[PDB]
Amino acid sequence: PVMADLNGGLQFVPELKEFTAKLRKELVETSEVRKAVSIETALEHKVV
Amino acid sequence: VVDFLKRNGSTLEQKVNLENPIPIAVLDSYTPSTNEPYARVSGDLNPIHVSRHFASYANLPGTITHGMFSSASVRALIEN
Repeated sequence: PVMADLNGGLQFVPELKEFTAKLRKELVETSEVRKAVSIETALEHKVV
Repeated sequence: VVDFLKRNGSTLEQKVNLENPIPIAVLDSYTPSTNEPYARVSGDLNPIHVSRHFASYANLPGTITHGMFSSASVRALIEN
């Protein structure tokens, strides 16, 4: 019987769980803050 | 700077309404005979309340009282 590790090396990056859970927790921040800052400046531009 | 405080934040309103209004009194006062006694005290010699050749000049009902007298009387109507 053979095993065939077609894994890119993801057994080496250590503590991948939150290493993963951080990469996306940042992609929602950088996404949502540029959702909120963008709409209010566009809203700022509507009161001046 | 208020808009961004309107929808983002609240209004720290120091005025807090009571649950149910409670009436204190319903009273009556009397506008003076003439506006001369008040006009001499307040230093307000405004000829709209004493003279008649002026209230009629300003299309007014007549030699009206002083509004400030009306305020002070109602305030006195309250302190008691």
